[PDB]
Amino acid sequence: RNEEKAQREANKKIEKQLQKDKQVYRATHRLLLLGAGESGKSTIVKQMRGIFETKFQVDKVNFHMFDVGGQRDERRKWIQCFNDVTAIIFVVASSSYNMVNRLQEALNLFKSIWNNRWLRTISVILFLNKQDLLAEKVLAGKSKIEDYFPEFARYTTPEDATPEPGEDPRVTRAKYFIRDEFLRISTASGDGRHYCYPHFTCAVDTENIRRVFNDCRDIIQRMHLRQYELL
Amino acid sequence: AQARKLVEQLKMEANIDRIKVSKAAADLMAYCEAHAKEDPLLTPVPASENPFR
Amino acid sequence: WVVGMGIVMSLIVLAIVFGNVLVITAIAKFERLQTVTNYFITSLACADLVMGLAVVPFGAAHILTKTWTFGNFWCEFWTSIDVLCVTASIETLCVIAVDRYFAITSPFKYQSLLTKNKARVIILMVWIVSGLTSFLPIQMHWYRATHQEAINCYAEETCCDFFTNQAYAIASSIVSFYVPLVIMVFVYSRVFQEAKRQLQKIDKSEGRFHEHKALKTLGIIMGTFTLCWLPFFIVNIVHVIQDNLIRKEVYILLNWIGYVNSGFNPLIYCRSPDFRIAFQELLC
Amino acid sequence: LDQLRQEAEQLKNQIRDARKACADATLSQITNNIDPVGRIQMRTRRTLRGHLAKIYAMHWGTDSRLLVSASQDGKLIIWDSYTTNKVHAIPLRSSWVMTCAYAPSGNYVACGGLDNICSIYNLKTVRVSRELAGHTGYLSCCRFLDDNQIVTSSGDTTCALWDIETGQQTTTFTGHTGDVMSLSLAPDTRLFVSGACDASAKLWDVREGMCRQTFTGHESDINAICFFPNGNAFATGSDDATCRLFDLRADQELMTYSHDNIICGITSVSFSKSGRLLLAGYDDFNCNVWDALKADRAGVLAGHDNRVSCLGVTDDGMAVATGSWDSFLKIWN
Ligand SMILES: Nc1nc2c(ncn2[C@@H]2O[C@H](COP(=O)(O)OP(=O)(O)OP(=O)(O)O)[C@@H](O)[C@H]2O)c(=O)[nH]1
Ligand SMILES: CN[C@@H]1CCc2c(ccc(O)c2O)[C@H]1O
Repeated sequence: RNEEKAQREANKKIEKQLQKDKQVYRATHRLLLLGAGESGKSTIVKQMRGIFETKFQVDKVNFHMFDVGGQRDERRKWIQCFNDVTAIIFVVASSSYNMVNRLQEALNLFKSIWNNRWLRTISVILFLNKQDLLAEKVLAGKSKIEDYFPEFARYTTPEDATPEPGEDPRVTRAKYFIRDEFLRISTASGDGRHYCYPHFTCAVDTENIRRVFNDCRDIIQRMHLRQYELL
Repeated sequence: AQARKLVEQLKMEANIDRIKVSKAAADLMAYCEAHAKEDPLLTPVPASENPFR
Repeated sequence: WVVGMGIVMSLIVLAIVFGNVLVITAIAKFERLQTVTNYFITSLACADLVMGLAVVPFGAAHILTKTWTFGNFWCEFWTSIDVLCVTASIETLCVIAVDRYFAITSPFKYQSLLTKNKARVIILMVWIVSGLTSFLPIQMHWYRATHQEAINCYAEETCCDFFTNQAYAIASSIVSFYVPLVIMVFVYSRVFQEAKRQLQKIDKSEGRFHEHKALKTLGIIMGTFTLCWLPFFIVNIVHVIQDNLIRKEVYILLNWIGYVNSGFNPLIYCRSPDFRIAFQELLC
Repeated sequence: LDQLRQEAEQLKNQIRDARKACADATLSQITNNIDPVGRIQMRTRRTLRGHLAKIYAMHWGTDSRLLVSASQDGKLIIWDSYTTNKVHAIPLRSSWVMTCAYAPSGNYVACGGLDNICSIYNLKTVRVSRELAGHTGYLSCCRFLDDNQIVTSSGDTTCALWDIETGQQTTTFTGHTGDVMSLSLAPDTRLFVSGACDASAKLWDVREGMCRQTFTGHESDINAICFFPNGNAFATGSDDATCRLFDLRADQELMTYSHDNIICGITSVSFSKSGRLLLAGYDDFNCNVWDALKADRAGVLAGHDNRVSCLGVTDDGMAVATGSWDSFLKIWN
């Protein structure tokens, strides 16, 4: 008699609280921060500001970011939990093409992440970090790309490619060669579900917060367009 | 070294007593037969006693 | 002769009822299909089912027997329900188009703008507005005509026809057809521009290594509706302004071509793979 | 030195020779004159709603009435099977949780996840009562051995036995190579097993703290493990679409459960009250019911729109519950 009346109030309170929390859950977009070793995730997240979290807001839109450097392990099995994120941010050191090779390991990591069974419909926002050390090494440097990557010798910069102001042609050629190797993996097995968004960012640059916003908006727009069979 | 512990550990697993497979199979069959009438999932209960009905 | 027409009408009724009942059953039975967008579709299916179960069979019986064998009240009710179904089966298309426009052009605010609470209010408002222009001007005698033929036919209980004055004929057309038409045109223009921009972006980004679908989809969606309903609502305005421009038979033919549109909505708005899988299980 | 590594193999072989000599027949040969149980049909009885995201874990209560469940939205909810009305809704500091547990006395609830911290809550006071730290990887399972001590397994190839009152580890178990996925306690709570990520299951001793046996039957990662009610057998489910029933005394497997029409992994394994029916959850969004004595399928439990990630059977053996990524709990009977 009294038991049902007692339980009804608790049920109503819990249901009301869940209905309230549903809106704030749906409003926020979740990202995943995943990078190679010594790439520069820490400086990027610091400029933006076993687990590390960050909540930030732009244009009345709430983003909420996940660093996973805690359980770094050779074998990833916690990758299954992240099949419901909006985007994956990849940070790679562009200037480390001769040390330790490291760029080959980064490319292998990107290829393995791209073809994961559980992450078939997740896009990748890619930040080619450390843009100034690359120019420093290229401009009159002892070590050049063809020594470590043989294919660089014949490659020439695309005609339609637009170089930034006051940039030597060699720097532009090497910079676009680096991006092409990353886009080649994505175009091979995409099939339309997910894409890649290359970028060129250094540590000093502070406009990345707008690039992430624009890329997330484009990702959602493309998903909605494809759902209705118009793209 | 680390191996010595490994050698020691594996040597430990060697010195145990094992029984024939037929005995274990007979014991499992005997237990399953003995408790075969005291579960609802195998033998459905009358709808009166089911609390979810 | 007469029978062949009779044979067709039966096929039309069977198809219209079957498709809509299948769609409603598939949406209702399965939990996966419940979505904010699927309330509008089920409202449209319910309206089309009401039309195909109420207005088509009685109209076919009247045209075959060439004489109304019921009372004046019954055919007045038939006219009211027919107008209600027709004017409620288009604003739903307009609402669906506006929902797609919000979903595509403003992806961040789509969750907040449209919720499960607002959809029911929108559907109720649309149905109330549809029923306000159908039962009120017809059950009350404000729509009736003045000329000799109409008043002579009104008293007789053997023939029930449709004679209206200029005011109702223009007003119902404006409420039912043109206002949804302009909205749908503008919405789909904006949606086409968005797809063109996104294709341009993808091609610029990765053209080196590697607009037809959007054109085909928009073409079918707009063309079916326009071809089915547009010709009738021209002659509807015309036959009042000009006394003897249009005969009776052409008017009736265009009106019955209009009803056919109710049989194509399930084949247009329910081609998603989820709907196909849901149909699989219910069917087999 | 070199001799020592060489020294080990004479040992591995002696083990193989002893196990080969122990076998005299197969379990199928003896279990051949038993009348089959027949086709079994289960029907849904209750369906619980209220989770906003996918579900990873659940654990039936000791009273066979209440149960707890965890989701990826960071919320623990305690249900009531009979009346299907919620009782508690405990928010979580971290939105990533991979396990949950329920005390035998019904006073405490534990949960842990991607953050390497195990949390304990007091139901009958709802505030955090104790936080346990010390692992270097994500947790995978946690079981209350009693009201004062908990045993956990982590992704850093270790397991531990905690003391809630003081908050420090008591004994540490080592010997695995890869990650540790699941564990189960014996009915007398003196021994427990584990399923590693390198296709190997080990039997530990709680009091001594040293490994006793090792089984290397499978070929891929082991995702779930369940302990036979008698206490002398256990079943493991791997990612190669097979289940195996081992035996502690015989120190080798007896039967295998596989079919040619499935190529999906196995996410959960459980037994019945009598130990006759073995239930396993697959990635094909459905569940299968086996026969522990004949390796012949006896039913399918379909109805879930996404993969099954949790499974449990009541202590009274009245009903079986399933959880899926579609954020729905179902009670079958
Ligand atoms: N020249 C240059 N140096 C950078 C840039 N970004 C980071 N660095 C340097 O790279 C060093 C290592 O990167 P951190 O910023 O510490 O990031 P991190 O934590 O090492 O990155 P992970 O090791 O991948 O976690 C830092 O000491 C930075 O000074 C850049 O854009 N240009
Ligand atoms: C009986 N046929 C009717 C006659 C006039 C009319 C129709 C539909 C919608 C309207 O707004 C109308 O004014 C037709 O279906």
